[PDB]
Amino acid sequence: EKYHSLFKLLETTFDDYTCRPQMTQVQTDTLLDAVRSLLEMPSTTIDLTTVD
Amino acid sequence: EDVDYEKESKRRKLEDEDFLKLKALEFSKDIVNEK
Amino acid sequence: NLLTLERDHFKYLFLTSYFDLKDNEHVPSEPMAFIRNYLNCTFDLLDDAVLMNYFNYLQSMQLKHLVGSTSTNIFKFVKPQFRFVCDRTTVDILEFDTRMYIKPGTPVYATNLFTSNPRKMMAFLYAEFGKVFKNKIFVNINNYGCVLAGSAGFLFDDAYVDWNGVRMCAAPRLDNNMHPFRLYLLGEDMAKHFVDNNILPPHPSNAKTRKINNSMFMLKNFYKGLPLFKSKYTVVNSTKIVTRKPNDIFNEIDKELNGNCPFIKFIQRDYIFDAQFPPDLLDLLNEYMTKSSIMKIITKFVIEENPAMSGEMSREIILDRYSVDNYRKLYIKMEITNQFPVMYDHESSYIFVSKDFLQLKGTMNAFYAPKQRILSILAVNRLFGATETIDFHPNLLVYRQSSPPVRLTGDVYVVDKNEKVFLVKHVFSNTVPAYLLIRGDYESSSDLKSLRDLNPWVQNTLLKLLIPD
Amino acid sequence: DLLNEYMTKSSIMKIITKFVIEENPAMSGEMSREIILDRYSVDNYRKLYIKMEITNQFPVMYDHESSYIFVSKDFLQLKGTMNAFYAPKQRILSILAVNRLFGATETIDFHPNLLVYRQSSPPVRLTGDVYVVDKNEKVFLVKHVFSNTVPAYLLIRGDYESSSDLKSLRDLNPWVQNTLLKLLIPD
Amino acid sequence: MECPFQIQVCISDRFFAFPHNLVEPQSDVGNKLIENLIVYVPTDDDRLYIDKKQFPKFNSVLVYRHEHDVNIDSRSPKKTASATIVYWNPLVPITEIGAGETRVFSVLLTNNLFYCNTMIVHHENPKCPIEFTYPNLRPIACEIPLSHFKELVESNDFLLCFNLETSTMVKILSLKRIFCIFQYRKQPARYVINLPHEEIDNLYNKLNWERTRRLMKGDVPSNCATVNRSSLKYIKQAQSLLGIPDYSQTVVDFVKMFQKIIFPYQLVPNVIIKLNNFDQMVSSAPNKAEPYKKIRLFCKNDSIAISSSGIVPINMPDFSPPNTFDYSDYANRTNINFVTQRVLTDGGFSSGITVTPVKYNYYL
Repeated sequence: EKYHSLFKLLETTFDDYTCRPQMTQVQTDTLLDAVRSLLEMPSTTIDLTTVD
Repeated sequence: EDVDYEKESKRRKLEDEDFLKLKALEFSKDIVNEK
Repeated sequence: NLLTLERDHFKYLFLTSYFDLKDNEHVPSEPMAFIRNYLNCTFDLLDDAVLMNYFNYLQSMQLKHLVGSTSTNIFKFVKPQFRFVCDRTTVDILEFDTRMYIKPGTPVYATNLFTSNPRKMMAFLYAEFGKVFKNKIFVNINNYGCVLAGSAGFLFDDAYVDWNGVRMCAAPRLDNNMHPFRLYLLGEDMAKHFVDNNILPPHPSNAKTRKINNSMFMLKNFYKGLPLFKSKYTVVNSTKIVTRKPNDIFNEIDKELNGNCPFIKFIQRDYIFDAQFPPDLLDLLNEYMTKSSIMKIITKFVIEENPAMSGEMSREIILDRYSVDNYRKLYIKMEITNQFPVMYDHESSYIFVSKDFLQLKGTMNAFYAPKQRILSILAVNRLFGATETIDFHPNLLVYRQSSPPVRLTGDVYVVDKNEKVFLVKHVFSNTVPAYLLIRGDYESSSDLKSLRDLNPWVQNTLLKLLIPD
Repeated sequence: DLLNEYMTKSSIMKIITKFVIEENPAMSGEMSREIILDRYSVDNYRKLYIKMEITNQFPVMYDHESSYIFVSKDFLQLKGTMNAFYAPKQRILSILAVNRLFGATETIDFHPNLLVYRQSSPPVRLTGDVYVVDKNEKVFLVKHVFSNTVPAYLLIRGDYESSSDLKSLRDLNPWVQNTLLKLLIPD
Repeated sequence: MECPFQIQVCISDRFFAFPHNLVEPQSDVGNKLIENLIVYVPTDDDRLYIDKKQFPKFNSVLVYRHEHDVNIDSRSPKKTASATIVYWNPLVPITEIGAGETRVFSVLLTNNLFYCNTMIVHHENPKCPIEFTYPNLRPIACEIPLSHFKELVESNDFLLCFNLETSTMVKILSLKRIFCIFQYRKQPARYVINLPHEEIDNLYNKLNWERTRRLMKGDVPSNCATVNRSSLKYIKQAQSLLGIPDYSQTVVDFVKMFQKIIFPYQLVPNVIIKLNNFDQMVSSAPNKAEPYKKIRLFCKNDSIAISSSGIVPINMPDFSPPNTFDYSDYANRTNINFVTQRVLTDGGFSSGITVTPVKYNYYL
């Protein structure tokens, strides 16, 4: 699931329009954390902007 | 009756406290060289 | 007819038997009489099957270290009754405290037998061991008994003895026993032989005159004998609480200590982890307490006075996990003569954590506060109520760049002349001694002080906190 | 089943030991439990733990009979040989002084090219008894003992100069002498 | 190794010197007393300390240096009955035995002797010498004490050597004898060694294995030892970070001083946990990384015990997998992050902040 969330987010791009999804603040944050984990980086300031 | 050994062990401790003394006799210069 | 009693009274049976009863009044009269008979140990008067049922009920209340059992003869002959394994014991630093060597992981049993006095009898056991083996060399015989490469051996020792905990550090003794020392056995072949031996020692202490019980020594089945005494508290009000959440317990604690009383007593009974228990058994147990058991005094980090918040003294208010997992908060009339688990003199109280003070990870008695960027160490008291910690890092120790004409008063202890680190005394609310760490340009009335000249309590803490690692 | 309860004093017997490298101090006190194995059946085996004993009797044996060492799985025994083996990691050939190998399942045929002639360095010095296998091929044998307890002789080929105290191969034991006599394969 | 029948081994620290009294003529079955006696010694110089005249009960006495044969190695040594035989502080396996039970006397339990008939007559030496180090002096010969024993009796500071060619086993034996003879002195002498010591620390590990081999049958003595280089440097750094009233204060004093606190605070000093950590093996074990080797510590009349993890019920393991668990709604990642951001904003800190929940084992 710590993949599926991201996977879904990116899959929405198959709609191809540049509309930006709402940040479901809580889940978005936990998701960012999961991203950090799955990237195994030393907490190198992974951020929303890089995700965007 | 005291079947245990600790009394004799203490005796050993005393004897060991004495034990170093004998070495002087054992090794000091000697009256004569028999050869 | 044989004397007999109902299953249910096993409650009393166990209670009295196992925890070194003193009082005998409050047990119901007829079961009490039966128990008295049993302590007189005239086995012939009581049904065996009763006993077997009781033992199976104990198997249900599955106490961990039970020795496996198959015969009533366990009551009528010397037998082991509990089971242990030699822990590491692997340290060299402190003295052996006469804790004689044992091979690591040696299996161990405790006997049913206690004696008032070693050295009078053990020749008998020596003869028995002589039966157990013929050829022998260089037995490590000692006052306490046979030792041989550890392996087969035995010794008298006190009841509650730990196995292979690394120290017997000094502590006062509370209890008294006619027969303080249970025998314990080492080497499985001895116990195996004793399965057949089916014997009781000769008892010349009573002229060998067939006496059930002996002036110098006494069997007891599974008697642990832990300290106990009856509750007598002048109850005022009570509440029962069921939860496992620790943060929940702390929320309750806060709620309570918004009350006016400066402090709260709190306890935990020791035996709670030992096995399953009947709730009725817990109900009976509630009316007694064990004087060894852990207890604490706790207060808030008192700041300032609400003038109305006063006069509560009459209420004495206490809490304990009467259940392994559940609690029985109590209000009682304030009283002197009531008695409590023993605590060493001068024992520090505890200070409940503040909701903005952060305990240093892997530490005690020290914390940090962000809003002023300050590190603080309690001089004496011990932190309580923390749920989360922050690890130390040197970056926290931001030294101040302030203008040179600094000045200070009170004791200065230099920490590092090079890093310009220092420690100074302070008292919070003119009542709590503490020390303040500081770094940077700072100055005093000279009067330098040496780290040597300080409490070990703070010193060990500092020793870790420096983290030369 | 009936036969098991008697035994024949002529029957084959051996003892075998590990190549005891090192000391685990905890590995102690086992003596009471003696351990035995035999093919009681023509084709099935009985493993036994017994109480340690003196008076029980076993098939007669000549005095001083050498027990065997279980194979070290990191070596190979040499084809058609007892008494010798090889190890690759150090490129070393080995021969037991007196002990006897056991547990090999496969052997390498010896070939001379195995014998690294280490050109080495002009200065070399060695000590103890040394036996010139060949002056010309710079081949020598040297006393050694593993683990203070495993007498053996080390073959070598190379500069490997030594103290003057050169010793004659004539003096050595017949067992090793015959072993070497084959292993030379002057054929 | 096989230990052949017909041998007895005596350990005794007194055997550092030859016990001329104790030996008696052996006789074969049929009372064939054998007044011929042969002895073996580690080195011919050792012969220089034996008097033939001590043995009027004997009539024929000879000695040689031991030599480890090759051609005649046996698990089952050569037999002889023409002479009684003795070995004395032997280092290496023996291949010959006389009539009747042969006896051998040594200070050092080698692995070779482990599974063998042995007697120790051990006793506690209360006193232990004090090791010392410095960047006034008196020498002591490393090879032999015997021509110097009185001086070691009559002084308490010494420095000791080796010749570069010394066999390791000889080094071990000499050191053992040295310490053993010191342990009878009344003033524990300062001593130092003129050696690079890197392997000597492993020699101390050998000494530890030897003491354990002793303990397999021994006095459970209050023996004194330590890991040096790592432990030493750590302790030095600690004292330097603290007040250094004496750069040469005994190491054990700090432990003794810290003892006062253990019971009243019912918790473990960090020093003792960094000990059994800097140790290679009796430790968290850098040899293996064995952090689970926590200490359990106990005191008189405790209903309880103390550990690196805190309070425990007596005679129990670390923790119960079932528990009043650290229920994760507390210490939830989300909440943790929340609090952490709050903290960070309060501090104005960029980086280096980390946090962790507390936990409990059984007692809470």
